[PDB]
Amino acid sequence: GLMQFTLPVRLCKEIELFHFDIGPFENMWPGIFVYMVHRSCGTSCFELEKLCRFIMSVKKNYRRVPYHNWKHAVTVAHCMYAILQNNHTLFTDLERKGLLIACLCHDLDHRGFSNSYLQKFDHPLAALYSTSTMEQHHFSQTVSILQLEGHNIFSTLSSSEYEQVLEIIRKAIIATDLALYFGNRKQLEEMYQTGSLNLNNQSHRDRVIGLMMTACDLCSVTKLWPVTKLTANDIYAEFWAEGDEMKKLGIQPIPMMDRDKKDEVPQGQLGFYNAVAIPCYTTLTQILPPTEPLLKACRDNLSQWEKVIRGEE
Ligand SMILES: Cn1cc(-c2ccncc2)c(C(=O)Nc2cc(-c3ccccn3)nn2C)n1
Ligand SMILES: [Mg+2]
Ligand SMILES: [Zn+2]
Repeated sequence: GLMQFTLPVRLCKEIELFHFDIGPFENMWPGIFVYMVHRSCGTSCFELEKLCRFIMSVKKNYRRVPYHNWKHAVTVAHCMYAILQNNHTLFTDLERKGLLIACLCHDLDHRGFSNSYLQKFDHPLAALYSTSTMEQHHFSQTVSILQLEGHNIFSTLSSSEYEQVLEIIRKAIIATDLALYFGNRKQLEEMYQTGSLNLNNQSHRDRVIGLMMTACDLCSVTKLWPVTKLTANDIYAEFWAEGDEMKKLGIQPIPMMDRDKKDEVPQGQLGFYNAVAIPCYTTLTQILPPTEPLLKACRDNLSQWEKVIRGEE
């Protein structure tokens, strides 16, 4: 019980910042996650033996794809850590537990293809789960891993606390389906502006946790420019593989996914920042003021893509 994880000095300080990059040393990522659980949640939240076994089974069930990989999982959990740590008193003990675990598991067994490609391919998962197809799959993989002998990190919760955390994780993982973000953010916007927003209303907390999940999921746009720009290569490597597979089904893909239209990337990033990322971090910052550094970093990155278009890089 007296066994802490400690990080080297630079990581001990930088892990607390929203723009932290977890680095290229994969074998330190589990340790980084346990560190974040210990500080976010407590040294008693989980049996270390079970938590380590859970982490390693999760890692094994992420695939070797350019972006939707184990690094993404840990990165998304770090952004949740930073939100939780800057909003100490707003979240219950169950929510802190559930949300880091949800972030770690939110893309389990991703193949690097969108919901839309699965439906056009007529993948068996598109028959089992008609909407949020990959996200319902990620939640299914999460429940499966939790039921492996030795992996039930929630075993010391009471029966009703166990049902609550699995429900926090289900809604948090479904919320990472970007198709659902637009409605959720619009509704949070109206509620914040007419002043009906009420963090004691469960259906409102669910909406706010959804937005936190979108914010954490998109957090590549909130890093320092060199991280954001090199992450974009990984994201587009999957988009363009998907476009290739569309062309194999005899469907011209959208330009976002066509490797023949790489020149259009900078203008496509502008649309994405303006339509998704800025609106996401603006509402998050209106609901949770200490998450403003995410909105500031995002706007810095929009300005860098505007400089790419003006030829200044
Ligand atoms: C889910 N997600 C994460 C990112 C993202 C985040 C960070 N870096 C790169 C991409 C994106 C995205 O780019 N989205 C995105 C890119 C383009 C586009 C259109 C034409 C030509 C090139 N790109 N359209 N959209 C909607 N979507
Ligand atoms: Mg996902
Ligand atoms: Zn994700």
